[PDB]
Amino acid sequence: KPVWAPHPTDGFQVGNIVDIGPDSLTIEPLNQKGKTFLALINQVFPAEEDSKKDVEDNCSLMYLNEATLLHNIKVRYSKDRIYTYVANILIAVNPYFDIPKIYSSETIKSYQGKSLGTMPPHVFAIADKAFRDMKVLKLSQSIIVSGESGAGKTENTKFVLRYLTESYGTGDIDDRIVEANPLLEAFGNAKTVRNNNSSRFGKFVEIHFNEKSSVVGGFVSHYLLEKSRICVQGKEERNYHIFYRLCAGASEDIRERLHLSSPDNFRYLNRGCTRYFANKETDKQILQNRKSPEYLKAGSLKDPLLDDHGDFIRMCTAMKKIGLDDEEKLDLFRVVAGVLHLGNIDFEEAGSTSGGCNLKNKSTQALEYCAELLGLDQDDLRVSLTTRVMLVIKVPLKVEQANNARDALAKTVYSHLFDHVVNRVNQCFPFETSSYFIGVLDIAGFEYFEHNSFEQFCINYCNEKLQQFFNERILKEEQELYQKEGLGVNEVHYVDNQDCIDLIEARLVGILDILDEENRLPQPSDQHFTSAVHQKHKDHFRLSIPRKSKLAIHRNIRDDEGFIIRHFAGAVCYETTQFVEKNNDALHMSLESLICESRDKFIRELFELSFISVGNKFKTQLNLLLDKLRSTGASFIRCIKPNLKMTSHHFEGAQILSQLQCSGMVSVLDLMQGGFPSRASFHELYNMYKKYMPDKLARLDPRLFCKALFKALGLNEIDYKFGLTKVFFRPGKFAEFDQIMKSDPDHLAELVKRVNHWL
Ligand SMILES: Nc1ncnc2c1ncn2[C@@H]1O[C@H](COP(=O)(O)OP(=O)(O)O)[C@@H](O)[C@H]1O
Ligand code: VO4
Ligand SMILES: [Mg+2]
Repeated sequence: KPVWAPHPTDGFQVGNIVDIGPDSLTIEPLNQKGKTFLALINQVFPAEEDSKKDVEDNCSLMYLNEATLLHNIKVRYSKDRIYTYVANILIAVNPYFDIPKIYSSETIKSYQGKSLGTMPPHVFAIADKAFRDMKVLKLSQSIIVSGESGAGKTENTKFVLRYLTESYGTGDIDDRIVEANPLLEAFGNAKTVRNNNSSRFGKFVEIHFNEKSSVVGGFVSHYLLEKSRICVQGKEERNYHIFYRLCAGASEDIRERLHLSSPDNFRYLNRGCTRYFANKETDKQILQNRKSPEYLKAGSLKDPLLDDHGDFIRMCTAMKKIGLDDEEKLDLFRVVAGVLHLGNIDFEEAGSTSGGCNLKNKSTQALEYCAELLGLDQDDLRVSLTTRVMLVIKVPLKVEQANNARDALAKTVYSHLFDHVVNRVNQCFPFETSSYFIGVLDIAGFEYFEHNSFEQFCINYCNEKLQQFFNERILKEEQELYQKEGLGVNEVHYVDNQDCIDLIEARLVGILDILDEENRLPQPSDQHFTSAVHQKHKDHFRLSIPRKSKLAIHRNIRDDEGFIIRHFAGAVCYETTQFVEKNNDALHMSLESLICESRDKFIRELFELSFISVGNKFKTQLNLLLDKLRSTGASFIRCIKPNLKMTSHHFEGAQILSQLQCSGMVSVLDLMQGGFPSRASFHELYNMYKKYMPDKLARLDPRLFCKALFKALGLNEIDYKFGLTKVFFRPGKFAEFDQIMKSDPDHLAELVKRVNHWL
């Protein structure tokens, strides 16, 4: 009988064991009567007998191992079924094209009120299950969407919000919650090499409900907008979409008023890719004077979803749908164009004269446009960017320092604009009180590149905490409940990642605190910071020096120029240059005073050793989020990126297997095969049917009424198990378990009626 054996790029391959030896197996790959190869015994797995079949729940497999899990998800993917369960946890493999109709209004309605198992695996079923648990358990809910960059977290987050608003919404508040997202994507999403539409901030979106489970409003929390991208990008990346939507789609009147032109004309865009997303037809809708030479030569960027011209139109519709007037819209655009012009203010050395620098003569217009759009005096701005009062005098800044002042001001203005946008979105659906919420979490996903800096460190830190919460809720607490209730479920061990979080966040000697301490030294040094990190974490399993990397490009990074963190999702080598200055969130007073005293009302509203730790601010925000998550029932969607090329129909087995392992899903499948995802207490069950019980039943102890109710309901006893205080149901029995929990008086009387008859 055929088995699964290792394969370097497919993960596993199918063959037959043809001989066995001391500590190995000899495998003959299917249809290769010649060749054999050797495999360790613990690396060969039994395979499903039918290789073309799939099951909707991986718990239903004959053999439950990492190789069968991989293959089952693959067979489904090959048939455009991107969703599969492991009990009540959803696995979602990015298709990288739009599969027709699977998100239609019709499909939405078909999922309404259905139990897990009675419809195909779908994100819609996860959302419905959260709404039902909310209602029945009287308990706010959270849906955690996880995965690496480009796995599909954001698309799925939008499917959940759409499902919930369409299904349980009022029937104009809905739409508003949905249209908020494309609006925030404009300001906080950008092309990176992993994702054409990468989220460069984390979000938690809360749909709030009253006592009768009707939507009363929403609330969007936002976490750590990436700042450095505002000013510079790698050549295959872009700044936030809004810059290119505006350049591509603005009317000529708007382009004139804001002095826009093709993206190559702005420093804050032109180190990056200056090409638009467009297809053959949308290209023709963009005026020639918006196109860069790079665009004219190389043509447009292709994407199934993004279209800068078409996305500008949609973003303006979305603004009008949530209630921004044309004045608010133009204000947003003006500040955006002001940031652009700000970045064109360039500096040349003037050491022999002032000892500092002057503006380059060519930057004259930029200074003018910037000052006009930001309502500042040209001279005030000139002076704030080229000089600074210090300790007493007023000293001329060097060229490098003026650049930093220019960029720090640009980062803060744009950051405050983004903050204003998110707040404006919460204003479009406020509420004074609510009973529960369903929150959906969508973070920036695990990412690494040839060069990794502070941005990737913060982002991967946030993925680390999330994975830990999954471990806590699913692998730890679940096993603690089985034990506490005496179920004798075989313990499953796993590698935990709390040590990685400690390395980062522990008091005084965590990376975040060591970095903070560096910012407060007289001579802050990235090198000094990094040495201290290595020194205080000797032999720590999650830390290494860069030269131990598996990649050659890292071989020449000195010990004090970076470190490797061994994240749950994999080793990442960070280069520490700029960590110190990137960790400071504080804007110097001169620049703050400059922008707070703008002539423009709107800009004033943006703003209502100086050092504010970005790292510890972020930590504090995430711990509060986690406290909120712990106070809820949690559902999990694990997104999987099938390949490194953004193509459809290219399942990379080894890449996918690696993510199934790192996400803990192989461990979960192991625990679940003999676990009990559904349960409720004997007493609460009894107490709920009590008032409908004739005396013959009421007299039974709670436990024995349950046995009667289950036996009357045709329920087989392989399918459940009585613990100390709770009864537990196995995977595949969600429908049967939901019928038992149904609290509808007609339903309760009907089941009691069935028990009476059964006696
Ligand atoms: N279910 C899906 N259907 C169609 N396209 C998808 C789906 N999920 C992801 N994609 C594509 O993959 C890209 C990346 O998805 P996204 O949700 O932005 O990833 P993440 O947020 O996890 O980094 C999307 O912009 C879209 O093109
Ligand atoms: O590419 V992502 O939206 O995980 O940041
Ligand atoms: Mg996203």
